[PDB]
Amino acid sequence: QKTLHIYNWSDYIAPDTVANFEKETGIKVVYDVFDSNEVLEGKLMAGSTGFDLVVPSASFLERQLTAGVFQPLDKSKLPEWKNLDPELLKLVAKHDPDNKFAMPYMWATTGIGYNVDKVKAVLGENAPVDSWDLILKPENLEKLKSCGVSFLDAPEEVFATVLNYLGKDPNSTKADDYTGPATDLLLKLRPNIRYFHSSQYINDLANGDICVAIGWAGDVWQASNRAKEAKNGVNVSFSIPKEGAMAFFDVFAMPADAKNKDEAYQFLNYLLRPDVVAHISDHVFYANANKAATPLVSAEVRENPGIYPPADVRAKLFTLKVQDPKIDRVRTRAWTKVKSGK
Ligand SMILES: COCCOC[C@H](C)N
Ligand SMILES: [Cl-]
Repeated sequence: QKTLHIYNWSDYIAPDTVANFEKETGIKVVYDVFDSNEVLEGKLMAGSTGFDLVVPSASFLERQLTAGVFQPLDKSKLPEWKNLDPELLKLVAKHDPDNKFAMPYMWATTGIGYNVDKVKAVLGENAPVDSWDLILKPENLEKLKSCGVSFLDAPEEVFATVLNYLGKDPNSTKADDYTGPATDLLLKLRPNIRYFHSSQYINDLANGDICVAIGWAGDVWQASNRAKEAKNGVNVSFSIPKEGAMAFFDVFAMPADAKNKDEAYQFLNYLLRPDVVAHISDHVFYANANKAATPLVSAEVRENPGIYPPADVRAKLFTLKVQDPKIDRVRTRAWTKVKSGK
């Protein structure tokens, strides 16, 4: 009687997905969650994770492959692979050549989640919720402090967002861009930021405890739905700002030392079933990478342009690149200064 150990992002599966898989297959699943690519990457680089499946963002998987931490997926054990969208596979192949190691799961953008009524109360009806100006102009963030501001604890995404806002290459390789203008701006914003955290902002948005967050799209749409279901009067929305935003692709991968590989393939093939992954998207408010599943996704999710954005929005999205030791050094040092004080 076998087990399967899965490590996924929090708030990233439907409530019954695992139970349904267990009932079908007789496999027992141990399911654990993270909210940080850095936490997962540290575990993968430090030794064995004790997991059979993990879910990095593809930009992080790109560098993890060169450490040999994953094993290549045997496509013969993944007959439902045919359901994946060829255009999304090509994009993920920029990180995972020939799609050898990674199964695309969900994708979205890093944008602005906000309480509609509170932001308009503070910055007026014409609050610039369509722009990173809302939170990256110090004068706006000084006012939004009154109702609470969170940033993601995600250094690579935050710096790339700030760099793009400043008109630099989002993946600048100029150290001075990080130590100079990006740091200078973030240090002006810091006094007005309540916390840096990549998951507490969901319930804090939903409950009205913060009014603006840098957030991942589906997380914010979940906060909006939780508030609606609580009938608490809180109106949360999400914006892909006009200056552009980072897109990401989260992907399942199999550690090279996975104990229960056959069971891991069974779960991957299960997630590739159109009705399974559409049901997930319906609950987590993220676009999946399964073309066959799209018609089965609820209209509420499929028709939301902050989840399944149209081509003209997609054209303004950017993706992360791998950096060298120097940039990693200067960026991480700068991030520690920005978060200083807790
Ligand atoms: C169906 O294509 C999805 C595209 O994702 C966004 C990229 C950055 N253009
Ligand atoms: Cl529907």
